[PDB]
Amino acid sequence: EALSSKVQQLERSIGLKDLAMADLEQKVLEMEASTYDGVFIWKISDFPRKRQEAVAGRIPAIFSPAFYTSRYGYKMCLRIYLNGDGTGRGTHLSLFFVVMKGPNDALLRWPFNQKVTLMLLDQNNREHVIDAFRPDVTSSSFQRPVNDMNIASGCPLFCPVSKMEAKNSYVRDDAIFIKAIVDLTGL
Amino acid sequence: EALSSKVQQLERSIGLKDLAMADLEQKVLEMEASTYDGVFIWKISDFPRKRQEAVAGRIPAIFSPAFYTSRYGYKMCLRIYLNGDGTGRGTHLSLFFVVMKGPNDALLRWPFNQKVTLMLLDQNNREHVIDAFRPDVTSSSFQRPVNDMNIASGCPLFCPVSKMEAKNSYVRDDAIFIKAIVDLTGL
Amino acid sequence: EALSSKVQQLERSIGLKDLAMADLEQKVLEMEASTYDGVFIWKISDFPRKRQEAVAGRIPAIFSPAFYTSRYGYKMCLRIYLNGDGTGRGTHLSLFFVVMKGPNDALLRWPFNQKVTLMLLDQNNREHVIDAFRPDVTSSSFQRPVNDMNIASGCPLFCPVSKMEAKNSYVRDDAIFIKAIVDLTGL
Amino acid sequence: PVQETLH
Amino acid sequence: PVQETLHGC
Repeated sequence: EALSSKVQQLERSIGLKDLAMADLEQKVLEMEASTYDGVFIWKISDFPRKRQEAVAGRIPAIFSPAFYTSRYGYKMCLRIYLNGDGTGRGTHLSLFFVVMKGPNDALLRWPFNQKVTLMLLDQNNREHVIDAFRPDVTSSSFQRPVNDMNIASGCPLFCPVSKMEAKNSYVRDDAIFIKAIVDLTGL
Repeated sequence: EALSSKVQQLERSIGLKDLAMADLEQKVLEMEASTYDGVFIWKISDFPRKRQEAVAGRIPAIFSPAFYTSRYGYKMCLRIYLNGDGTGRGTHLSLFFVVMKGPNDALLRWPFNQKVTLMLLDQNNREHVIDAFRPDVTSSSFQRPVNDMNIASGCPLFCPVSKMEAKNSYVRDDAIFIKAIVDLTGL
Repeated sequence: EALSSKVQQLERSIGLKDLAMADLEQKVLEMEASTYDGVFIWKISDFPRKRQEAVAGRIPAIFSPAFYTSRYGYKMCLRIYLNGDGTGRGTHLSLFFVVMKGPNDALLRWPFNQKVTLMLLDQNNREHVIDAFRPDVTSSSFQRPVNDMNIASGCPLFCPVSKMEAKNSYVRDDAIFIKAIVDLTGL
Repeated sequence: PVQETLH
Repeated sequence: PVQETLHGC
């Protein structure tokens, strides 16, 4: 009993600390993808699988790593519903912009008010899927963040499901690229 | 004895390793704060607590992460005494500049001779506490480093303890922001 | 047997964590050395020990961490034989350029066709060992990668073993610096 | 911009 | 610049 206890206790221990390893691995992961010039290219591998998980309702949307407007600027990321959200449910690829809580928010001007351009790159440089917008200053999505993330706001009808998938050049070798450009005017 | 010489040894294993993890986390935290353009914003949280540790003589000064003048430029960092050093002990906030041993020192010109500007940001962008200086070329503080760090050199009377702390806008949500700007002229 | 069994499982998960932690320390170190402007400066320490290992056949060549032409451009790295390869084996220092498989190859133009300049820095800034070239477009070394790395291509007879080693200024404090510059014209 | 439907 | 104190820390 003596050892049998001091044993399964070091195991529970061995497990708690394993959670602290997976966290640190993701923090490093987020760090490798972060940019600071307002430009971000998000590659989504295992496209087919992730589509299904969306259609099958299992996993409706995916968040992308974070990026900033400058070294100490706004922290942001994207969110995608490979099978639609709201008006584009089941018919369109929905793409959203997310204003996250940044470590420097106290130093930034609010509400967030930079033009944002969203793109679905054509892997044939022929015809990309592009759209843009200016923040709705009265929406809570662009108010100084209180939580980890604000409500995502963007293009629920960004791209017709058929357009991608099918064939074209958007999806190649089971992956797609999403590009976001945050206009830096004023910053 | 039976099989405890191993477990009581595995426990020493988990424990001697848990310390290596604290190292790594510190290195990851450091990579995440590094900049390479000579500009560095240092956020200090738990200001209240850290102020006591200074007054209570427990923790006199804190070092900040490192930053560089360029990808392969000089490595540097700041050092603050929330309760003063030298002429400003118990009256002022002492902020210093540190030239550290960088992996490319051999390729750099010495002594270090770049202007350095230091400031305590007013989280109301009203009146920032700023100060600047040009290296004392003959001072050991700016000669090619032999140790990890040279002797810190800067503003022992940077800012009156009373000015910050109290209220104002320098401290907000138990945290402050220190900024350094290294002039790159010549580099 | 019983506890003796749950004790081996415990020792297992411990060293397993120790391995993931070491794996991650490297990832960290690899991220710490990458650049995204086309310029890379590689410092090789323990030069003496590593030169010998080359002569003693044990370690013929060494790979350097990776770097890119831009945040989402080509992934590349260098390779050096401290005692020769091919035509300069045992006489010259062989330095090579490698086009690695990057996470964004699908978006890039191929074959790789960018001027590549290689240097052996003189720690006296006197006479650097410099060479340059334009990729052989019909060479497999510059086609879009299929493996982790393409066949290295470069300067087999870069710098005479004697030229360095001996003394001069290339070797100092048992370390040297190698530099690479990838022309960005057109990118 | 149009906000997402919660999730 | 004024150097930091030897003891201060």
